[PDB]
Amino acid sequence: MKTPLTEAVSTADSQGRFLSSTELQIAFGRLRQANAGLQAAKALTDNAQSLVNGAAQAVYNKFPYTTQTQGNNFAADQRGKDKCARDIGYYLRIVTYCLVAGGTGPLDEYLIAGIDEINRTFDLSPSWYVEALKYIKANHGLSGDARDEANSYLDYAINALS
Amino acid sequence: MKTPLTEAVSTADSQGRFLSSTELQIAFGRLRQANAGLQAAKALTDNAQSLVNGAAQAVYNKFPYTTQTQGNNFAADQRGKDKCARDIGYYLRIVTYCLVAGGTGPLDEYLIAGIDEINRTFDLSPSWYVEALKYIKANHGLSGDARDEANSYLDYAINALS
Amino acid sequence: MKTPLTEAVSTADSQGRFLSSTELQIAFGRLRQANAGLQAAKALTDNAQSLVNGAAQAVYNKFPYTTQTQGNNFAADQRGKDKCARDIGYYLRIVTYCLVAGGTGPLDEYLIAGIDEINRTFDLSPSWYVEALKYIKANHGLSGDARDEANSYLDYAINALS
Amino acid sequence: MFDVFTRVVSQADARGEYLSGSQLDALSATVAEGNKRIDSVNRITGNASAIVSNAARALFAEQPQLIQPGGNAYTSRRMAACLRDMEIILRYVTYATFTGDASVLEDRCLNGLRETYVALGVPGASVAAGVQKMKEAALDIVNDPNGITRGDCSAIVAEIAGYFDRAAAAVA
Amino acid sequence: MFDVFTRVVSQADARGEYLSGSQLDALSATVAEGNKRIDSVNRITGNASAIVSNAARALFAEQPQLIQPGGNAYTSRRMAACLRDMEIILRYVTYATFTGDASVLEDRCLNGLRETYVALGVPGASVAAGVQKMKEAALDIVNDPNGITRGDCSAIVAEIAGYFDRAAAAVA
Amino acid sequence: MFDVFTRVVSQADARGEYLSGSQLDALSATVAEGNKRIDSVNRITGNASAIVSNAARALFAEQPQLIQPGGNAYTSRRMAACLRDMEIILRYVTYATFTGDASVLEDRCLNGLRETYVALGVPGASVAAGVQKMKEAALDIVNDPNGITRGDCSAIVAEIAGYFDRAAAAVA
Ligand SMILES: *[C@H](C)[C@H]1/C(=C/c2[nH]c(/C=C3N=C(/C=C4\NC(=O)C(CC)=C4C)C(C)=C\3CCC(=O)O)c(CCC(=O)O)c2C)NC(=O)[C@@H]1C
Ligand SMILES: *[C@H](C)[C@H]1/C(=C/c2[nH]c(/C=C3N=C(/C=C4\NC(=O)C(CC)=C4C)C(C)=C\3CCC(=O)O)c(CCC(=O)O)c2C)NC(=O)[C@@H]1C
Ligand SMILES: *[C@H](C)[C@H]1/C(=C/c2[nH]c(/C=C3N=C(/C=C4\NC(=O)C(CC)=C4C)C(C)=C\3CCC(=O)O)c(CCC(=O)O)c2C)NC(=O)[C@@H]1C
Ligand SMILES: *[C@H](C)[C@H]1/C(=C/c2[nH]c(/C=C3N=C(/C=C4\NC(=O)C(CC)=C4C)C(C)=C\3CCC(=O)O)c(CCC(=O)O)c2C)NC(=O)[C@@H]1C
Ligand SMILES: *[C@H](C)[C@H]1/C(=C/c2[nH]c(/C=C3N=C(/C=C4\NC(=O)C(CC)=C4C)C(C)=C\3CCC(=O)O)c(CCC(=O)O)c2C)NC(=O)[C@@H]1C
Ligand SMILES: *[C@H](C)[C@H]1/C(=C/c2[nH]c(/C=C3N=C(/C=C4\NC(=O)C(CC)=C4C)C(C)=C\3CCC(=O)O)c(CCC(=O)O)c2C)NC(=O)[C@@H]1C
Ligand SMILES: *[C@H](C)[C@H]1/C(=C/c2[nH]c(/C=C3N=C(/C=C4\NC(=O)C(CC)=C4C)C(C)=C\3CCC(=O)O)c(CCC(=O)O)c2C)NC(=O)[C@@H]1C
Ligand SMILES: *[C@H](C)[C@H]1/C(=C/c2[nH]c(/C=C3N=C(/C=C4\NC(=O)C(CC)=C4C)C(C)=C\3CCC(=O)O)c(CCC(=O)O)c2C)NC(=O)[C@@H]1C
Ligand SMILES: *[C@H](C)[C@H]1/C(=C/c2[nH]c(/C=C3N=C(/C=C4\NC(=O)C(CC)=C4C)C(C)=C\3CCC(=O)O)c(CCC(=O)O)c2C)NC(=O)[C@@H]1C
Repeated sequence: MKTPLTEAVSTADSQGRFLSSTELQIAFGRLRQANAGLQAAKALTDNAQSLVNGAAQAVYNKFPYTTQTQGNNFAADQRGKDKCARDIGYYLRIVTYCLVAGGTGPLDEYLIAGIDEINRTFDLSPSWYVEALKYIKANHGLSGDARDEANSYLDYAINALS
Repeated sequence: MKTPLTEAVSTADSQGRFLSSTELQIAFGRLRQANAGLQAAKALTDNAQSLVNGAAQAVYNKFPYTTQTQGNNFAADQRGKDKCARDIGYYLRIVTYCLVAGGTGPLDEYLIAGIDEINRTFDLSPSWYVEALKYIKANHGLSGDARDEANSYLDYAINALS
Repeated sequence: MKTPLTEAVSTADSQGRFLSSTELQIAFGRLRQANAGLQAAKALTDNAQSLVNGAAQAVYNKFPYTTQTQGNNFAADQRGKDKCARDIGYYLRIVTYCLVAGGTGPLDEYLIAGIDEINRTFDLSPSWYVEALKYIKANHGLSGDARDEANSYLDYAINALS
Repeated sequence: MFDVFTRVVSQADARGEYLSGSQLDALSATVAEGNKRIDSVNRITGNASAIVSNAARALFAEQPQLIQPGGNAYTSRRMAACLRDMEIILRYVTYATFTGDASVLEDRCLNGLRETYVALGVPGASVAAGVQKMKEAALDIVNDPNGITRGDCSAIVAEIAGYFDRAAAAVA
Repeated sequence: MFDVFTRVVSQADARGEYLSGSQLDALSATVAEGNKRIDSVNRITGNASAIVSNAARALFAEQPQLIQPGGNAYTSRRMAACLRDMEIILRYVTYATFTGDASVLEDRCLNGLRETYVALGVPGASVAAGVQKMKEAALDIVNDPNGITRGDCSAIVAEIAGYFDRAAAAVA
Repeated sequence: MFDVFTRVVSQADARGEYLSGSQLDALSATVAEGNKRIDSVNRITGNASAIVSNAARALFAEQPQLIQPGGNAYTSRRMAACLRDMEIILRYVTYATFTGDASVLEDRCLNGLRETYVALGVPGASVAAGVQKMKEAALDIVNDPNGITRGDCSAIVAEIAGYFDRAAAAVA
């Protein structure tokens, strides 16, 4: 998983050299933003259920057919609604991991890599998830740096889905 | 051994893809010519002895010295004549394999690859064999497709020797 | 270790071929110079002590501080003087190996490769050794080919240090 | 690789013999079944995606421990990798059906696959179950009576089942 | 590789759980120690050469059989190679200190090092002694009270000692 | 690789000693035999083809099972490969004779050859017999009294026989 720290090490290693001042400065920048990230992670965590359920309904509201047509890739039944909820729960949880890691690493390795093949194979629409993400961004109630941190990763995921 | 079927698979595999209509059509073409090939193989097989002996004499007739000078690479003695007969027998047998495989595969892997080194090391003349092959082409008594099939492989071998 | 003989073999091998007349001639040249080299090696060997001690003092004489300042890389004490003597002894011994091998091989593999890292790590000055080598060149008392042989390797080492 | 024809040739050559009349007749009969063989390759190929996804669904339904957090197939990259393996195996099964010989499937796919999975920590027995699922899905499509000239495809269907079973055993 | 943060993340993910309040507080406390960590990396990095040479000196003083004719470290190329190994290990120890996780040191340096030395005939137990020598030299420089704001660096110093000790054990 | 001179050097260095008077005299005597050594390399090199073919003939005459259908050396590509091995080994034997040391033959040719043949299914004991055949052919050519200044070539002939015997044992 890429984090500002592992990228600096990878760079120095790929060059067979010890870390430089620039790399040490990179660490300082990471450290200065860390707490805002940990605080945002805590906030989102304490509201996981509310945010997940609230986002699930949001998707069904903009895509009602997903609850009306029959199909494994739709949430017309209870089972599909659990699948959907679970999926939304994964997005949220992994976003808090990014906030903790100070980088997109968790999203890239746990959910983004291969997401196109997953959606194409099980016939899931990336627009459903894009919708759930937008909901989160408008209901986490964060503010200041904690807000800017959370949204930076929420937007990253969105762009990855469109 | 290359056959129309293995080449189609090799092509698709080298491209990491499933076989295409063109490749399926290739199989159809191979199947349509198969029987003429199997029938030609049967004919040549039932006349192996006659064709082999007849070709051996043909070579000695055009290259009498091979039966008059002394030498391991010549058939001046009984032993050399067996070697020679055996060699001619290999050419014929392997040509029936090509007719069965619908391709030059058997000739390329069993006799052609390395034939120059063999002839250069044991001092054998490729013209001797070219002669034996021509004999076969004019004495197998085939006709129609079975004839065109047999001769396509007999000419292939000839060109490989010149 | 490179010698005129191993280089000829390496060349032929890198080309997948048997040795050529030129390579055989190379061997003749090597053989013609061999004895002068063995004789020079014997002479230097019988005077190792005199040459080593004489060179050590020479270095101290041109670089007196090496015996006056304190430091692991200096010979201000007994220990450092043994280190220094030992080092000079290595240069001499390995030069006789070159004379025996008819090439720079021994010097390249035993002392030259990595000498810059060694001197930089233990803070040794290549000029100290260059001095000891010059001393040897002016006190071995050789002459003729034996002299030209010895000096060719002594100069080689010098250039490697500057 | 060998195809149905060269397999016979190699066995004959290694003995220094011409193909016997009965062997030539056997190959001739294989040529007669040609259309059924090519239809099988066309049908599995044209339905590859559906075969892999439907088999994947069934597999994860019976073995939910593979997709829950910590499971070998949990996370997008591993799920995609697992899906990719399914497709790879299916692809090579079509090559074997096309040539009429298992060599291509063995040499270029199954050889060393068990050892590779053991090192990665992939549950081979679960892969085998996935392969079995693909067989069921693929063979129903192959033997579907609709839109195709009527006939007995038992032998070719059995042969294809054999390639799938060989794949499952190679990792189970 | 993992860094101190992603190590926790991976353990949480493999369980399908969010980081607990106490884990977030633990990471927060690590961030508070940040300056001490970066100072350690800067000080070892800036004194690398001196650390390797002084450790090399001590090593050869206690084990003279390594540098006499026939010794693994005899001749310029082997001595230089030995010096290079010392630096490599030190370099990777700084990477681990920088990230706060041993993974980079394990994966890219120590993994298979014992087997590599055994094949080359390098006395691993002597390498371990060299690593121990570098630890002593490096930690005195890290914990030098001069020219740096006063504080307790015990925990970071202990952690660094741990990376050195892991390196020594990997080849001893 | 080592040559006759550097072999002695390496043994002396690994001891930290100069070559003794008797060792220098031994090398000097080797230099005196120089012409005989170079003649041997020239004669085997100039007759390589004849040596390989005549040895190949003899080998197949005594072991006809190698060339009949199914035999390891049956078919053009395998026969050519077998002939090529013979030449490779001969080539490396000339390198060893040229340098006066077996190292080049061992390191670049024989090392791991037995294991390689076992994996391919090449009958090593038959290769060894082929090597022995090449020795006989090569040494008759080397020690032919015609067209060369008279002398005793016993020692060099023995040394060359030693390289051939080492080659045969490496795969038998
Ligand atoms: C919700 C917004 C909508 C919805 C969802 C739905 N999803 C699935 C199935 C899968 N979802 C995933 C996604 C992930 N797996 C991961 O490991 C990760 C990273 C941690 C992600 C993002 C996967 C792999 C599957 C398939 C495997 C499985 O079943 O678990 C389904 C079921 C599809 C099926 O055919 O069985 C559904 C219904 N459906 C909706 O209608 C909502 C709008
Ligand atoms: C016949 C037309 C003339 C003739 C032939 C002759 N051939 C040989 C020896 C060899 N021939 C081969 C050829 C093959 N071996 C194979 O495996 C295949 C593919 C299946 C082929 C085509 C080989 C390998 C040899 C040498 C090994 C052996 O003896 O089997 C000889 C003997 C040469 C010798 O020196 O012993 C002869 C005489 N000679 C003639 O005069 C005819 C005109
Ligand atoms: C003498 C001219 C001056 C001098 C020398 C001095 N040298 C060292 C230490 C080392 N020298 C070497 C050199 C070699 N080692 C080899 O294996 C070879 C090839 C055979 C060579 C040329 C090495 C490796 C060392 C360091 C390891 C060791 O101690 O053996 C020292 C000691 C340095 C120290 O810090 O301990 C000294 C003093 N010093 C002088 O003042 C002379 C002018
Ligand atoms: C799916 C049903 C199951 C599953 C699969 C899974 N596989 C991998 C990784 C690899 N699979 C292969 C296999 C092949 N590669 C090939 O080129 C070929 C053709 C010759 C085959 C058969 C390889 C090489 C890998 C590793 C390299 C790579 O990832 O590309 C993984 C990933 C494991 C990981 O941690 O990275 C997974 C998850 N997993 C399951 O749970 C199912 C039972
Ligand atoms: C077995 C899986 C089922 C089955 C097969 C079956 N197929 C045929 C005949 C034909 N199949 C083809 C195939 C193709 N034509 C194409 O254009 C392409 C794309 C390149 C393919 C793959 C063809 C041309 C024929 C012959 C003409 C026709 O359509 O009838 C038969 C009949 C016999 C025979 O071999 O010719 C049979 C029995 N039939 C079944 O009931 C199984 C479910
Ligand atoms: C020094 C304290 C001791 C010593 C060392 C010595 N090492 C080698 C050779 C090698 N060391 C390595 C190790 C690594 N290479 C890497 O890239 C990494 C990072 C992943 C490590 C840890 C390797 C690969 C080699 C061999 C290849 C090479 O030389 O570069 C030698 C040389 C041995 C030889 O004969 O050539 C030596 C002498 N020797 C000692 O006596 C000390 C105890
Ligand atoms: C532990 C080894 C010793 C120790 C450390 C210590 N350091 C600080 C504070 C700071 N360290 C830095 C580091 C850098 N500044 C730079 O410009 C660079 C180069 C890129 C580095 C590495 C900084 C900026 C600070 C804060 C400002 C300052 O200099 O005071 C502290 C104090 C606390 C705190 O974390 O801030 C401590 C305790 N102190 C010791 O006594 C050990 C011997
Ligand atoms: C001949 C007397 C016997 C014989 C030989 C035979 N050898 C091979 C194949 C190989 N031989 C080698 C050996 C080397 N390759 C090298 O580069 C070197 C120098 C370091 C050596 C010693 C190798 C690598 C191969 C395989 C790769 C290749 O074919 O090039 C074969 C072919 C086996 C096959 O099935 O392909 C044969 C037949 N066979 C005999 O029966 C004789 C006793
Ligand atoms: C041992 C195999 C037999 C033998 C050898 C022998 N050779 C010589 C002498 C010479 N050999 C050469 C060699 C070459 N001259 C060349 O131009 C080339 C091509 C590059 C080669 C290989 C030379 C120049 C000589 C010396 C001059 C001469 O021809 O006499 C001797 C004599 C001694 C001595 O070493 O000089 C001997 C004994 N003699 C035998 O009877 C063995 C059968």
